[PDB]
Amino acid sequence: QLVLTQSPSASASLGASVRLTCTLSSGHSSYVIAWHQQQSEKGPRYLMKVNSDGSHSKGDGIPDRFSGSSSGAERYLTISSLQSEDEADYYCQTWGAGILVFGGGTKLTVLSQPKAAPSVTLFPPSSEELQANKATLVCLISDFYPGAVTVAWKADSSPVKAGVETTTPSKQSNNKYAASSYLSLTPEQWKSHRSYSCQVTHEGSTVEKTVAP
Amino acid sequence: VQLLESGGGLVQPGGSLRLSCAASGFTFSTYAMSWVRQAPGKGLEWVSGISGSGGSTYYADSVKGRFTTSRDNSKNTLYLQMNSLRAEDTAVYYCAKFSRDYWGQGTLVTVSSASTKGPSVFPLAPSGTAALGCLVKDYFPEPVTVSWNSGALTSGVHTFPAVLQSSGLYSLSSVVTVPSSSLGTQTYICNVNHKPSNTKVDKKVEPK
Repeated sequence: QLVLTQSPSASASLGASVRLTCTLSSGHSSYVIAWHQQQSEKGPRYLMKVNSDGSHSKGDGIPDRFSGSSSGAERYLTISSLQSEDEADYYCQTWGAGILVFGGGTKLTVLSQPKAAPSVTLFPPSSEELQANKATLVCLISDFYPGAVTVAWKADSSPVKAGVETTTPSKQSNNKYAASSYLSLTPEQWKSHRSYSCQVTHEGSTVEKTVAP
Repeated sequence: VQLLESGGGLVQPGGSLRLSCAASGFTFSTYAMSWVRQAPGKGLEWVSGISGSGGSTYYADSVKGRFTTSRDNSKNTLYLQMNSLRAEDTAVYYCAKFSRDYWGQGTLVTVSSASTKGPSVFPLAPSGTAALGCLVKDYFPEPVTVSWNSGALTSGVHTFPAVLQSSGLYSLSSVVTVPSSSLGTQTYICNVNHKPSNTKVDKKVEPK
C-alpha cells in the first residue's frame, strides 16, 4: 500500500532557495500531499497542500516564499529567500481510504550563517541543596551556532567523568542553539577542591567558566 | 481554529488512559479528525482517524484493538481511549484536522513502571546584567512549566530543555537575565509547576 519516502537531510544557503522532495510509492499517482514543518521542541505546523496538478493552497500566515509543485511520483516544497528560522524538520503527509500516511521527515540545515559562540553560565550548588546533603553544578550553554558542542568538566585541573549529565542541543526561538550540563557531587567533594570548571568546546574553540566553594 | 489536547500523564504498562481534544472555531461535525503521535526523537506516526460525526473509524495496525477513538459533536470534543498500554506507546499525542489543516499542541503519554516524583526546587544565585535562576531537580515524568513573577517577567527568560539522568529522573533549569541594579530590591520568584505530581513551588531567588 501507499508509502511516502523522504531523504533524511537537506541543505541550502541563507538567502538562496531549496526544494524538498516527497516520493509517492506506486499505485497512488493522484493523491494530495501536505507539508508540515516542525521546529525543535515545538509541535508541527501546517504549511500547504500540493495535489498531483502542481497547484497549491497554503496555511494561515505562511509566507509567499513557500510554494509547492509536482512531477510524476514526486511532490515538492520550495522555500526561497532562506532564513535561519527555516532550519527545521519537514514532513510530507497524505490520506487514502481513511488511512493517513507520513513521510519520514527531512531535516533542513541553512548554510552560510555566521558562527555564534556559546554564552556559558555556571552556577555552584545552592546553600539549600548543600543543607540537603547534595550538590549539583549547573552549566547553561546558549546562543551558539552551529548546533553542536562538547562539554567537559574539571575538578581543579583533572577531568571529571562520573556524575556528568549533558543534554543534546536544541534550537532556541532565536534560531541559535542551547544545551545544559549537570555535575553531581557530594558536598564533601565540592568543598575539597579549589575550583570546578565547565568547559564548552564549539567549532574548535573551548570556553570555560569556573566556580569555587 | 483551536485544538487543545488534555489527559496525558504517566500510566503503568497494561494500564489505561483517555485523551481529549477540545475543538473550536469551525463546524466540528463536518470534518474527519485524526490522532497523530511522536515518540522521542522519532517521526510523526498516524494513530487513528474518525469521520465527521463518527460512523467510520480507522486505526494504525500498531494500536488496533487497544485504542478506541470517539467524538462528541455537540461538545466538539475528540477522544482517544487507550487500554492495555505498552511502553512503546510513549509519545506526544496530537489531535489534528486534515482536510487548511490544523494541529493541536500535543499531550505527553508516558508508559513506564517508574513512579511519579515531584521535583526539588533550588534557587540559583545571582553573582550591567546578572543571571539568576532555578534548578528543578529529579522529577518524573515530563513536563514541568516555569514562569517568573507569575508571568509578569518574560523578557530575558530562558527555560532549558530537561536532561534525562541515568537514575531515570529529569532535571531542568530556568535562568533570567536582569539588571544588576535591581538585585537588592526587585523580588524574583520562579513559579514551578509539575502537574503529574500536583507539585507547585514558588521559589524566591535571593542575592548572596
